[PDB]
Formats: sequence, C-alpha cells, structure tokens
Amino acid sequence: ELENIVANTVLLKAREGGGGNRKGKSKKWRQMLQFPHISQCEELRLSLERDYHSLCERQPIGRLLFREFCATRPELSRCVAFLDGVAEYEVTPDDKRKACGRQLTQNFLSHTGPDLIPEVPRQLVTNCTQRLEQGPCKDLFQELTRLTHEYLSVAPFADYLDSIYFNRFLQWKWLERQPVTKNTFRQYRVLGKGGFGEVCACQVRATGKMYACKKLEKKRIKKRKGEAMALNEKQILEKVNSRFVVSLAYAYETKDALCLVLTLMNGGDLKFHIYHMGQAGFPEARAVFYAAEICCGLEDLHRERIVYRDLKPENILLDDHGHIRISDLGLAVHVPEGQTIKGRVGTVGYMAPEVVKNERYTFSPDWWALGCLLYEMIAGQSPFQKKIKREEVERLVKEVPEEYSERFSPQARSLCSQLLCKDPAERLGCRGGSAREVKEHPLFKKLNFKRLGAGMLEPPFKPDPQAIYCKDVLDIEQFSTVKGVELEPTDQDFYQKFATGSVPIPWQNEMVETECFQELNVFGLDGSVPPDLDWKGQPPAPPKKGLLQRLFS
Ligand SMILES: NC(=O)c1cn([C@@H]2O[C@H](CO)[C@@H](O)[C@H]2O)c2ncnc(N)c12
Repeated sequence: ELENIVANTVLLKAREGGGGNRKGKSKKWRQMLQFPHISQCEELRLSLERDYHSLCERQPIGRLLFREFCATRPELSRCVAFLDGVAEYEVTPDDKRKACGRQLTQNFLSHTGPDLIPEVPRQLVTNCTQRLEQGPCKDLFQELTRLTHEYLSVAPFADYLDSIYFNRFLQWKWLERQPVTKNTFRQYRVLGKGGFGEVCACQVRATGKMYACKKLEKKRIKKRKGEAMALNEKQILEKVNSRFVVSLAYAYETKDALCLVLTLMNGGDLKFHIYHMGQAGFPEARAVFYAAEICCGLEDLHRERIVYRDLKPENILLDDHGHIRISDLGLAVHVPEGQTIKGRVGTVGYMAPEVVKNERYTFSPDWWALGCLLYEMIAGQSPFQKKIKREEVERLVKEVPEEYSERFSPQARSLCSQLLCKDPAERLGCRGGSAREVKEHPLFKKLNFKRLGAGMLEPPFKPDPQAIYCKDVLDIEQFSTVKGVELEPTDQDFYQKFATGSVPIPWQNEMVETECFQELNVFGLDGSVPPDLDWKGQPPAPPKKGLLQRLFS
C-alpha cells in the first residue's frame, strides 16, 4: 500500500503547481508550441469560412486577436470599449445600474466629442437619455449594440482578415489542428471505473493544464456494441458550451482505447459526498443549491434539444470551488423539434415511469431524476432502493407514492413531490413552462437564478483542495479483460470518425488560461533593443553612450 500513498501525493502535487515557475509545463514547451511557417497556413486559410461570428466572437483567441487588432485604430478601440461597457451594464445589479449606466451615456455619447460610428442617427441618441433616467431596462442599448456589431462585421472585419493579426490567428489555428496523441499528455492515478474503461487524471505536457481522461476500451466497445454510445457522448460534449456540463477538450485514440479529455472536477462526485462523507445526506440549504445548479444544467441541455436520461449522483461532479457539472452523456440524445422518442434506457432507480413503461417522450425523464436526486440528497437514501431486484423497484416506482422522513421542510416536500409526479403531462417542468416553472418553485426563494447561471453565487461548501474525494487505487473494481475478439477494418473507419482531435473553443481557452497565448503570441519585444554595433561591427550615428562607458571606465 505504498502505491496508494504514492499516486495520491503525485496527483496532489500536479494539482498544487507542477515544478516551480513553469506551472506544470514541460521544460521544452516552447518547442512543442512553435508556430509554423506562413506558407504552412494557406491550405488552412482557404478552409476557414469568413464568418464574423465564428472568427471574432465564438473563438476566444480569435476574439482576442480581433480586439488586439482594434486597439491599433481609435475609432475601433472605442467601439470595443463601448460593447464592453454594455455587457457589464446588463449584468450590473438594479441599485448600481443607473449610476453605471450614466457613465457610459456620458462617455460614449457626448454630443461635443467625436462620433461613435461614422453614421449615427441623432433620434436614436435622444431616446436613450430619455428612456434611461426613468426606467433603466436590460435591453436599453440593444439599438446601439446591434448597429455597432453591424459596423464591425463589415469593413473592420475585412481589414482585420487582411492584416497581420489574422496571419497570427491562422498560425494559432494551425497548432490546434495538429494531431493529438498519447504523447500530448501525462497520465496519473485512475479516479473511477466507467462503463467501458478507466477514468484518470491527466495533464497537457505543453501547457500544464489538468484534465480528466475518460478511457473507453476498444474491445469492450465492440463486445457490447456501444459504438453509438461512444460517438454520441463525444459529438454531444463537443457541441455543448455550458457552465454546468463537463466540457470536452480533446478526442484521440490509443492501441487499447478511445479517450475523451474532460474538465477535471477535483471535488469529486455527489455519490461520494452523500454516502462516504460523514452522516448521510446534506443540510437543506446545500441540497437545494445543487438542485438549482443541476436544474440550470438541464435547462442548458434541453435548450439545445438534448435529453440527458442518466442524472444520478455518480454523474454529477464538483469543481475546485464547489460548483457542479453534469457528466457521462453516453445515454443522452437529441430530440428533433415537434417529435418524440422512445427508449427504455437509464439507471434502475432513476428512470421515470414512462421510460420504464416503454412509452414515447421528450424531456420529462430528466425532471423526474432531478426529483429523485433532490430527494436522495435530503433523505440520505434512494427513494426506491440493502439489495433489491429489478422488477420490485420498477413496481415501486410505477405505483407506490414516495415515503418521506422528517428532514424535509414544508416546501422541500412539494417540489420533490411535483417532480416525482408519476403523470408526465402533469409533472413539474413538463406542463409547458420548461425550467422556468421549476425555477419559480418557492423552495428557491433565496437564489437569484440570473446570477447563479453566471456563476456569481457562492456555494455553501468549498472543498478542501488538499483532499482527494474518491477511493484509493487498489480499492477499485477491474472487470475481466476478456479475450476472443479481433479488431477489424470496419472498426478503423469508426475510430476515424471518433478521433477528431482538439475541440476549438476549449482548446483555445486552455492556451489563454495557461498564459501560453500571451507569452507566445506577443511579438516585437524580445531581442529588439537596437544593437550597439551595426552588421560590420561599427557603431551607429551617433554611438550608444552605454557602450562608450563600458568600453573605457
Ligand atoms: N467522466 C467524468 O466526467 C468523470 C468521472 N469521474 C470519476 O469516475 C466516476 C465515473 O462516474 C465518477 O464517480 C468520478 O469519481 C470524474 N472525476 C473527476 N472529474 C471528472 N470529469 C470525472
């Protein structure tokens, strides 16, 4: 049991700060992130669609590079400042808002000073001054915002595309397109057993950022014919850019497995925190908070027409600051507009009635599971689970109503009840309010949801950073690595479909978070001090005074 203590101390060190000044970065990272030749970018230039929204808004490095570009020209720079102001303004609370709102009005709409855009209609200016002072609303400046973006997205965009800044962007992009492999990362101790493989911590060598690596063993996939499940979780996480769903940064392959590299949630899973963390369950305030986050998560997925179908403690995880994110989306699936889907899938205990009955549905099942979970967090026990068998529990779900203890408050009961209403058409969330009607339950008196979704609300429990919230290494399952299955050409075509490489938005973020972008992107400072002697070894006209003093006394 040296192995246990070893692996644990390693991981915690990586989580601490790698090896000194370089924050986990390999000593040869600059080499690893060496830009390519400009000629090496043309093929790529052509590939990239000229899309304002993609190149200047969605893609953080791309956005930075544009912003940086706009700094070179004051008429632009000031636009960017304006948009910045409004984005802040819109998230500034009621009492402080008008105070903040005037500063903008006075700065960017002074009728004596220079114009904001080349053609700003005067009538549109007077309206704001008026509309503001009486009732400062959230969509106050939408008129100007819209015009500003319409301005930038045409000429300044074109001018940028045709500037050095874009050449830089192309290079940055070239790097993200470079193939990802085993060798990109450092591996650490495993943190769990998935359906199809291990799930261990890991680190990007070049950048030192920590990720979780969900391994899916190539063989175990073919045996269980879970090709759909694997590609599905990928394609889904690839698309979802939610604050409450583990984001995917890389998809690659090895000899033995396909990997998904995912946000690393150091606070561990809610299953651990409910059971193996002192007395079972959480206080009300706490249980509620998570239910509210998990709710926002579901809102996020649903809004992208995705039903999750596997909410449960195992698959909710906690981050460094004690916030949560949904995970394991193998069972998730898209729900086309105006349609319904049937699929008897999930975990025994958390599948709602209509799923168990093998009926058609849209999003009902998730709101059920939120109920189950919100129950389980207060109660300290699954509402339908000592070992029991499958058929018994399903009966328990389909017919018997839930059984409460006295930990539940008055309103705490009603919510779980309404979520565990067995009639899906009458269930909370499914009546025709979506998340809104669940958010509006009085149990969430105290939480401003607008803020929670912006991650501005502090949770009631910050994890201990020095703690590792899961089992030790040898105290973990390991199913029979079954032989009797050869990998064949048909599988290679699929692996090609899966092993995409680095996910743009996350990847780009990684570089900015690890100061790799700033450190490497900038150009003109290093080795720029105009030199003491010209090429032929003679001083300039006139010579540098610091050399003369150094050459004599
Ligand atoms: N796929 C994932 O997102 C993760 C799975 N685990 C662990 O592996 C188990 C598999 O559900 C969980 O209970 C966690 O202990 C994780 N641990 C930390 N961060 C993550 N992103 C995951």
